Amino acid sequence: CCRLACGLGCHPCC
Repeated sequence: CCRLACGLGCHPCC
């Protein structure tokens, strides 16, 4: 999971 990069096709965010 990604925190800030979660918006780059990486969800859900942690």
